[PDB]
Amino acid sequence: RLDELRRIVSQLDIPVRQVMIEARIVEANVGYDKSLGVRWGGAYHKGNW
Amino acid sequence: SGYGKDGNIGIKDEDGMNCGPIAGSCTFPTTGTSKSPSPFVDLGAKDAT
Repeated sequence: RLDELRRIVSQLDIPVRQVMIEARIVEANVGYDKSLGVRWGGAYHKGNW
Repeated sequence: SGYGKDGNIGIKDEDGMNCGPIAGSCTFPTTGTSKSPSPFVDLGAKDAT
């Protein structure tokens, strides 16, 4: 029993495997916004948009 | 008066009177007005929309 348990002991006393996990986050945001306000105002003949 | 973009000239004609024009109307047949500064300013601002 001693010997059998010793063999199991040898198998069990094994280093647990560490792993370095590197996760990369890539965010790309592209925003294009154009606004046009066109004004035609004349108070001379009262025409104003 | 309008409704989509409400407008009634008569109220702002009273505002025009506040500007100072001479308005006289003694009967429905008889009326006359002079010295009107209300149209260019009242309409120009009023009609900006």
